Amino acid sequence: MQIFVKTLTGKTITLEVEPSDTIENVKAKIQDKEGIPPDQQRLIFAGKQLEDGRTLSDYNIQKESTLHLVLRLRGG
Repeated sequence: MQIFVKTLTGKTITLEVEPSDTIENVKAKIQDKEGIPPDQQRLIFAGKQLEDGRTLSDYNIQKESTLHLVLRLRGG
């Protein structure tokens, strides 16, 4: 599967994750292809904070995922 992520610039970044991943590795997956650390990469899904040790089959998304990334105050 892939999902969107709104962040940075480049008409939304596309993000190859399956409906079985763990948010620990997804936060990784994104932060790694975004060339950024977890100390700024901030995983949300649908207005929910995530638990890292949680499976994608519970958080349950396809396309509508668009988990988006927010930073401010932290980082500098």
